[PDB]
Amino acid sequence: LIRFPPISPLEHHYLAGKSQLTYTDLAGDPALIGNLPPREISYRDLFRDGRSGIKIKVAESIWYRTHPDYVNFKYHDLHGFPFLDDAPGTSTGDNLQEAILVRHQDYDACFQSQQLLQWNKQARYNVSVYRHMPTVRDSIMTS
Amino acid sequence: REIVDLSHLAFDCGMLGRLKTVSWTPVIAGDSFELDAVGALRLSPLRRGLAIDSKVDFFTFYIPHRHVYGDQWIQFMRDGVNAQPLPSVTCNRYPDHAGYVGTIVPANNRIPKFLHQSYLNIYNNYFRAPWMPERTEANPSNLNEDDARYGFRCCHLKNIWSAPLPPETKLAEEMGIESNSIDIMGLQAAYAQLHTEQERTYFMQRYRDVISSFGGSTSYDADNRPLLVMHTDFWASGYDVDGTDQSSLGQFSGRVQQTFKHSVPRFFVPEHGVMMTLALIRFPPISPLEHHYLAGKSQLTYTDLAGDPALIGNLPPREISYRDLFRDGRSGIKIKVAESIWYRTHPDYVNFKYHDLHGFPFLDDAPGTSTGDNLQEAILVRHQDYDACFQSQQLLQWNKQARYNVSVYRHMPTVRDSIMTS
Amino acid sequence: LIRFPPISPLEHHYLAGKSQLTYTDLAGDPALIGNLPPREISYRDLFRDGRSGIKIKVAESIWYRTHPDYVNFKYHDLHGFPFLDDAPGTSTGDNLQEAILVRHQDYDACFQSQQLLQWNKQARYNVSVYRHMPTVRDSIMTS
Amino acid sequence: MYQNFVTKHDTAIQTSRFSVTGNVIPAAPTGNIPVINGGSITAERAVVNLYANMNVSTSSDGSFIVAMKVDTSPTDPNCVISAGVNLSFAGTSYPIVGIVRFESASEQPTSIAGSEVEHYPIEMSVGSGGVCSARDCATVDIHPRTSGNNVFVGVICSSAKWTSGRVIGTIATTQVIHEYQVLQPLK
Amino acid sequence: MYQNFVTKHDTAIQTSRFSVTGNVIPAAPTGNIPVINGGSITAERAVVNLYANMNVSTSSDGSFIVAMKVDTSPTDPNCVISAGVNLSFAGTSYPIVGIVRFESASEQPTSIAGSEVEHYPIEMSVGSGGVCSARDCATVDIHPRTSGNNVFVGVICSSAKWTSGRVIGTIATTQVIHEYQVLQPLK
Amino acid sequence: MYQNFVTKHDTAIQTSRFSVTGNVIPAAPTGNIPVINGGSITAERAVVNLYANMNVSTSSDGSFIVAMKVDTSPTDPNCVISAGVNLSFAGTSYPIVGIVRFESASEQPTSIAGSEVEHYPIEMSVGSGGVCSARDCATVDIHPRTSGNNVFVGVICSSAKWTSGRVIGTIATTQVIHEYQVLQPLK
Amino acid sequence: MYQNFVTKHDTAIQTSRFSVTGNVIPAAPTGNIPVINGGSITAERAVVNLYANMNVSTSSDGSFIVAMKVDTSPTDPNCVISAGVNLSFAGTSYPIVGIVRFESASEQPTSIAGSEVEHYPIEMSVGSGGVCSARDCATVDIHPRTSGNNVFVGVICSSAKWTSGRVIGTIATTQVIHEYQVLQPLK
Amino acid sequence: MKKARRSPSRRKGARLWYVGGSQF
Amino acid sequence: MKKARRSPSRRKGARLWYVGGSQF
Amino acid sequence: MKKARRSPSRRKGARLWYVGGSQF
Amino acid sequence: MKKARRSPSRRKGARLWYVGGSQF
Repeated sequence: LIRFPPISPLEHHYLAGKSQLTYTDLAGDPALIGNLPPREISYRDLFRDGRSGIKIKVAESIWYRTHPDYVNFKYHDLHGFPFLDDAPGTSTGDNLQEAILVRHQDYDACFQSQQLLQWNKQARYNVSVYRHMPTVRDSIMTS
Repeated sequence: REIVDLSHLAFDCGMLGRLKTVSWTPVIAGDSFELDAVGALRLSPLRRGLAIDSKVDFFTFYIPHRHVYGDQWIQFMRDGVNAQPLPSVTCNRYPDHAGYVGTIVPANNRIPKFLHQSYLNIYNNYFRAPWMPERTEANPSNLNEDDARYGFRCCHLKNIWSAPLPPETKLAEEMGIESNSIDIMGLQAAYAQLHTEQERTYFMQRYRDVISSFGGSTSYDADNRPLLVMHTDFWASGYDVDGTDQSSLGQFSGRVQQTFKHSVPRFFVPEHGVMMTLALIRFPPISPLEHHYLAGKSQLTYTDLAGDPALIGNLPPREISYRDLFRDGRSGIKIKVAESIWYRTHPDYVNFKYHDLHGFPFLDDAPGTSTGDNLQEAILVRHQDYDACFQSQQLLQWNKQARYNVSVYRHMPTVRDSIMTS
Repeated sequence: LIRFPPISPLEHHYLAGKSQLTYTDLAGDPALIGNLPPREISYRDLFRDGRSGIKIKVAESIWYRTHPDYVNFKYHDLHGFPFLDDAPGTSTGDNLQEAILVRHQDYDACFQSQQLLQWNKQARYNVSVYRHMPTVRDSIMTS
Repeated sequence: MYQNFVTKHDTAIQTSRFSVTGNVIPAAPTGNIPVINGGSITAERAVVNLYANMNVSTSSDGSFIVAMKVDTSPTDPNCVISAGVNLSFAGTSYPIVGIVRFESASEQPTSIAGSEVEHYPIEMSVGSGGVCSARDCATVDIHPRTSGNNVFVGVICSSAKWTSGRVIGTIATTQVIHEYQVLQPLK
Repeated sequence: MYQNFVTKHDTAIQTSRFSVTGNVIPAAPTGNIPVINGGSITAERAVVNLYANMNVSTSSDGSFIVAMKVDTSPTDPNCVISAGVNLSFAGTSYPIVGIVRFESASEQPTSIAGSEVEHYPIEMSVGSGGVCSARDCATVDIHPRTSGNNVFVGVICSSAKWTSGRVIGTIATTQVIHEYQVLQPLK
Repeated sequence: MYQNFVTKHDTAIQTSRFSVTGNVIPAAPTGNIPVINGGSITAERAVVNLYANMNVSTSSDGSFIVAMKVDTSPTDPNCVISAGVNLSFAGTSYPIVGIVRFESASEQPTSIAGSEVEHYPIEMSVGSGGVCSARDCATVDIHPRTSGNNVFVGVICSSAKWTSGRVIGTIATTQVIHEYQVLQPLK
Repeated sequence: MYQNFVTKHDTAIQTSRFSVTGNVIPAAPTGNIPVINGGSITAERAVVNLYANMNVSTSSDGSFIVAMKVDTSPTDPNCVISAGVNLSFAGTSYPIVGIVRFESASEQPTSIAGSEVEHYPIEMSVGSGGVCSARDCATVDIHPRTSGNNVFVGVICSSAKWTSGRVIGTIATTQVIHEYQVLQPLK
Repeated sequence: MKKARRSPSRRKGARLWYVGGSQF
Repeated sequence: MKKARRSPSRRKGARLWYVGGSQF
Repeated sequence: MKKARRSPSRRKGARLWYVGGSQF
Repeated sequence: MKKARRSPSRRKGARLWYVGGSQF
């Protein structure tokens, strides 16, 4: 299974996207972070061209537990970079599962030519197996 | 007081003279923030082979949200869960127009004030000439195309023509005198007073520096200056690629590719805020048009040549113009330099021949040649001055990619604790 | 000052050019070599297309004190070699000084293109000079 | 043999198309050249299909233009602009083509004064009395020279002596800021 | 001298051939263009031989098409499509050619509405009144745009004013998904 | 400037020449095309000089062939075959050319049934009413498809409507299995 | 496909333009060829626009020149000079073009004796009776051969038999001492 | 420029992703 | 040819540039 | 990537191919 | 092939060139 970390010139920090920054968002007050319910937000809240129909339930102040990769919007349209140049799920409709599952076409853009699909490999598989197996001589010989 | 892993990658790019944010991280009061960044920096393809290396600077500042939101922040934190939400600032309706603060313009076309204001504060407190107008745009949307996308412009590396004494430097101090006599005691005071004025103009224009003058000190909260946590600098070198076909045989293309580390030692975050890290790529201003000051003087005088100490220490500054330094120098740009300074430093030299060969990052036109008789505009790096030497800015003039390993100790209930009710 | 040793497919050993080889030329008899006067000869006596109008006064049996470089006449017209493909002074007239002084055009032939003239260089000049020089602070400060 | 994957002009794919019909009144450079477009495409990817009638109401000699708007996003000073034309004229007039550049504050210029048009000559494949064909490109500065205008580029078709009649063909043109990826069997 | 092994179009070898005879009734784009094929080859290797009579029963101006079906196996978005034509017409009509793309649920389209045809202009070698020649290619997306159709590609031949008469030549065309190996004396 | 040492066709040197005179009776593909050679050279190096009279006794439209035998020694499946033609016709007929392949158990074929000829279109430099010129090549399988035949290749010249008259020029053609060494001043 | 970024001639950008109108009296080489320029540009970047009347007052056969002054700064012995022309003539005269070099102590030569003109033939794209097109270049020594003169270069247009009438097109020409930088999407 | 090509692991710290069970 | 690409630092000696304060 | 180019030997184990005698 | 590119020095032996004085 070959995959590319989903970097995207369209994703931004959750907090950069919030319109009304509240104490609960910024403060990072523990008392709150441990007793609030999950938060429903949409891809629109994470990518500029994010689909608002894709809703996700994240854990409070999770944006304070991890930072996202960054790609200057300039690479956004240069063919040849394996970045997601379009918010995930942009062409699958308001459907979460379809956004989460990797859409291989999302990468067609950056390859000179898939004469051998997108990836390919060759290897030697050395397998040794002990087992009860009469010799070929025994099989072909009757008596 | 457990670990939060904020490591991450960053692919970026920008224009030469402009200061761009490459990664920012929001922090909380009580946090212990450590950052070790490592990556490589490159420049778009050069027309010819390598000539000179660019100098790269990386900075990392810490800015208390209080510095941005003011009293409004204090209330916020005070009122706690009852606080009126902090306001957002506006950007122009374009994806890239938030680039200076290292982020794509979000769906709603507005970004948190702390990003914008910090960038400003950083610029105004360390990057612009102290005498230049304080940068005061209110919203990212008040910024112009270039600025908003690539960052503000900074000063060229310091040299005789880009580090003149502040334009308003006194060239003479008058002292009134009764019709027939002069108060020698007053004259004495007059000088003293002048001295305070000069010291100020020359190097104490910022409050903090005046207080340092007295042998005192000031917290960074005193004048609301962003705190510089780490400053790195390095040269960007690379290699040449040899042309090998019938016509390209014997040709070369410079590919600059430099690896670099930028590491911030464990830092204690006293209050909520942002840790911004920015970069700045510049080329020393070499020019086939600049000549030694003395080569340009028409009437060489004892005061110019002799280098007589007695004179050099007691004369007033000298007003000269770019015309006196570059052949096509603009005579309308006046600068005030220190006497016999041309005897304290030598300038780089480029045979006039390179003057029109595309592919060299030299200033093939006297600085300020296309900005008019305006000093500030000449001092600030004009990135277009370099468009000439790049095969194609598909990724602007420079660009880089690096891994930012960030580890932050902080009070943070586990995700399990957040999602679990009981 | 950059120069190329004056190699030429047209120059030949002095003795190869003499028509009437005399004892004084060949023998290398010391008694003679130390008491004869200088010898006047012309470029014609050294290069096939040598200019006969350029006369030079050399020291007797000097050709026996040094050997000249050799280039097969074939390179004579291949562009790209910094050899003097024409006897020195061939295009300056019967004038010695003009032949002796290096004529840079003689090399134009072997360069793909003088976008940066014929040679070029770049270097760092580290100069340190001790001297009586009031600090800039002292200059700009009045009192 | 080996397939040649490089070309002087790459016609847009599935997009930026428009069909022009009716009359086309060529004009002299002293006047206002006809920009036979109101539905002027602009990914500077344009394919205009011609099936009109070349009509000589105004001048007997002159020219008309097929234009497309330039994308001014690129920080690069100037980029290449290719065009590919194939026109068969019913009436012998010996067409002639070339790339042009002109600015206008308007989004959909219906015509442009000849004095405001800049020319860029191109390798013209054929120039018989009845058909002109060409597939070439030229270098053009892409940024608006006069603050506030839009930059247009396109091919112009002229004649020393036109002849009323039907004209049919395709005028394709594109500003290169993308090279269409293509299957190369050996990679 | 050194032999040039790269070409813009490589004609199929020993396969995909068909001869077209009889009449050929060109049509205007407003109608349905004639696809003079029922035995439409498709390794997108096609060589059609012409020895027919250009007949102007319908319109006096118009065009006809020689098509071949595209192999849609490749995962590559789009590949190159080259054509090589040589046509001599008895009656001066100033032919004109180009590559085209059109879809159809049918396996052997006998004609295609002009509105459903997409154009791709090409370097036309010659365009005299009586003969048109060209050997070039263009980039074309090869996957069916409308789920369930077959993708066809081919060259179209048009004219501003046709002239009843005999026509003779060869219309070869191929989608590059293989470069024919060839003896290169120095390897 | 730098000299271009690569070419699409290299004419044989000092060998394989023959002059064709007299009449040349072109024929339709439905019949037997004239192979105006009995002294058919074959290092697949051939230079045929024309100074004959194009005579329309049989059909008014048709074609004739200039052929040369292929060397089948090479183990390579197929190699390149280039041709270079220059023909001026007295009577406007709009010639047209191309490479062809056909087999025959005979060593010196005087004619070949049109149905037995395989076509390979080529970039035709010029195709005026009176002169056709071309210098190009094509890929062709060189081994005999039917055990026991000889493989011939050559250029064919056709016309939609010939015109009795004199014809003059040169039909050169070669199978590349050797690239003529040449003086390159910089090596 | 991949975009072809190399060209035989690159037309100047936004500069060195001039429009020529009125009459143009071609002349025989035995006399003084007309240099239809007084506003002779010279970054050896020149774009001359033609919209004049070809008038046969003097000779019925002859030629005229469009010139531009050469920059003699370069220490290089000689550099390349490219031209790009597109001319449609109302009266069939079969134009013909080429690059020329001539010196003159004058800054703005109005004419030049034919005996003082040096010729450099170029690949002529088209040469129909009514239109000549070409885009090519040639190598020319750029330094003044006679101490004290200015060196001019340009394209000359000749004809075996001119025909009074309107002429329209563009005569672009440049001395290569700079290659215009261009956006290449993959760098 | 080894790490710079590969997006970090975020292996330090506690568990962040609860998605119902094991997901590769 | 390492130093030759980078313009010297002029770090030796005293201070030359007074411009009002700190300027990067 | 040394072994990966060459198909294994299957030398381990007993004899598999009886073909009448020795065959190279 | 180091020396082969540079014409020898002829430094061995006595003085050969008298030209009136020092000439570089």
